[PDB]
Amino acid sequence: EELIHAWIADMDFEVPQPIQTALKKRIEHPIFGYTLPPENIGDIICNWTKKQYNWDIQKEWIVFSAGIVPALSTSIQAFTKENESVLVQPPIYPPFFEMVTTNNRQLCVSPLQKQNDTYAIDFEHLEKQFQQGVKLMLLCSPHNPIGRVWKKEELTKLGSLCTKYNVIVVADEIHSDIIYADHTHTPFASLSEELAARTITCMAPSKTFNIAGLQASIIIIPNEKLRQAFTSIQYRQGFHGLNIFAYTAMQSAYTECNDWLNEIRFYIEDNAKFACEYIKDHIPTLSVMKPEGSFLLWIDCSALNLSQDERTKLLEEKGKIIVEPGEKYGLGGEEHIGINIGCPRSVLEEILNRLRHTFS
Amino acid sequence: EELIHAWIADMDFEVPQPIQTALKKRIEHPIFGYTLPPENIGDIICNWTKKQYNWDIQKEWIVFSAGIVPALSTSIQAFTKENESVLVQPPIYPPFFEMVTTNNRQLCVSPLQKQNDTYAIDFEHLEKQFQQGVKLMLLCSPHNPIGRVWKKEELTKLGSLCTKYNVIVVADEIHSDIIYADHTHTPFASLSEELAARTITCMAPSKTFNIAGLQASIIIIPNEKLRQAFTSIQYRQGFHGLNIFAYTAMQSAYTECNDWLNEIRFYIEDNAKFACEYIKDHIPTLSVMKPEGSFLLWIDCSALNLSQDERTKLLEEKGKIIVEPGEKYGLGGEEHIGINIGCPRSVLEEILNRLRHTFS
Repeated sequence: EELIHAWIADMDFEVPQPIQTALKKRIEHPIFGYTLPPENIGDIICNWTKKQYNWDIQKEWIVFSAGIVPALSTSIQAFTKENESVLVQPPIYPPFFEMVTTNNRQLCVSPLQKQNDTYAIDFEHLEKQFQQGVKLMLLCSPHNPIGRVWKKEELTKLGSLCTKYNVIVVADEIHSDIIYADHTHTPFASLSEELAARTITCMAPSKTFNIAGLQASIIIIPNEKLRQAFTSIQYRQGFHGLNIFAYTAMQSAYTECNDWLNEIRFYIEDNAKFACEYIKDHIPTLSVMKPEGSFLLWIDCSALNLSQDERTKLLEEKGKIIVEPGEKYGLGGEEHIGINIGCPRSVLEEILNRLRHTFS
Repeated sequence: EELIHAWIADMDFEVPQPIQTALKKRIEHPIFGYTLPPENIGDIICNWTKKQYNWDIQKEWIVFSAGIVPALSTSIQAFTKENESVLVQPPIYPPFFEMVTTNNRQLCVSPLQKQNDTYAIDFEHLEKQFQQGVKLMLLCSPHNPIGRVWKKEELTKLGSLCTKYNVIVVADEIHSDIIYADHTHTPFASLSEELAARTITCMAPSKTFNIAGLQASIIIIPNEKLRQAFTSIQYRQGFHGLNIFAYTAMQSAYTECNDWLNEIRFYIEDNAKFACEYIKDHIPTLSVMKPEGSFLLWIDCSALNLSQDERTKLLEEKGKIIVEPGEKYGLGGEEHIGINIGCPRSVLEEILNRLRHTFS
């Protein structure tokens, strides 16, 4: 009876207490004018990358942005010219396509290849695209929506191609802190100095701690030449820095929420296991590749041979549920749906229940 | 004593209590994910313009921006091509210059003229500039730093020049809510349908309520075609809207702070009269044309006959004070300084005493 929205971008868990506490505290100082980044924020961020990924960065490499997508667009404007090619690997988070085309760059794609039980990069096909003169690549790592956490060996092969054909890489690593137990996130730029010199790395506490609304993002750009190009775009667009509470939330997110994050990682991973088993056992018309990170489940509905409209209608009428349609993710997205497993188990159980009824 | 910094751009008064309260109340709900503008914010802004300026606007005209300077940039990108002319009237807030030039547009200027002991538009010079093919004009109303609150007759005459040469007008009206007793702010777009159809109006609670750090701005664009071009630029730059507390602060600023604002207006104007009196009586080497709005005092230091560096060094060493230099404001700014009178009387009194000692 009661409609459900199985897909939201945000995790369905309350923000860590320490963050709320930091925000309330900031308010008891009732001056809210122009602010520079707190003195310690740079050291706080350097510590985070070392602690989380064994990645040593310089404070000078840090640039702030009010969101990752803005950062993607800034990179496109800074590092390519109109009518130059920008490559992505579908199925991929839709704003990737949008930021390319709305800026009048040419879209190139190198679709990921669904293997048995996993998605993989098609290095042969990708190299062909680079031979066509790709200038910039938007890498998603971990990859939304399929949930791949790229292994060192995969990223190294990718990096070899990027060095060979001189492709600048924008690494969207916003899901880098929600990594499952048997996996480890390797920042693309950390592989070598060579790759650090051609990578713009985009990170944020937004998804991790559920503070997307606060608009805090951290862009790391080792190469001073690329970094100056990036900030020059920001400047001409009138960027002033982040809002006051973006800095406050970051300060707390990266220092006082380690326990919370550990508990959330485990809870989400358990949700992923629960859902993949449930679908395997009770909805045989569906198939799902187990995610290695993030809190999105990516479900293949191709066995039902439904059009997007048929599927969507059947889902809301017969299942009273609204999920993420996959078609807009590009090649590989057709006949797929996405659901948010970053929610209470009781809630996830009900969602799975609705899916069973619909496709059974 | 210790060095004083009378150049800050924020007023030195505490944020309204109601805004502080609204920020706390919002944090009591510890979900800070993506949010659309609160349902009632459209009506709140419409009621604001009607109440403050007797200006009737439509909800659909409203577009949000994380700051006014970003809106100036967006307008430049939306309404002109590279190497096309954008006109400003110096002395003027420096980012007006920067946003034109860093976006590779041709900067044109029509310096304000001093006459009858007030600043005025040089309409003959302005028209000459328009004949050379100006596409866009950045109007500052009230005008920073000189504090002119343009009269309806001046704005109508400006409007007819823009109509004659089909110039689009970006009206930066961020100081529209700090207007002194004997003056009235007339939004440029409110003058007529003809002018509304060619104007982008930029407003914000930032300066008024000392919440610049929350990055909340309102852009009103009556002409659907201009408005869609404006939002298209935002979109390609990745803009998803304002941060959560930007909406919260605005909701409160435009509904619950009317008593605070009336007290602030009176206090600031009283400060301006005090300062002009003090300078006229006790600092003969300085002159000041009185402001009609905002909280900046524009002081002519011509009679000192000093280079910028010498004036600045004398102020820091002898006066123990740092003020806003006028030189960066362009033509008409040379040998001027600015000071913030949006502060307690006791603070203003100390500032003025330091100016007195320096140039005595």
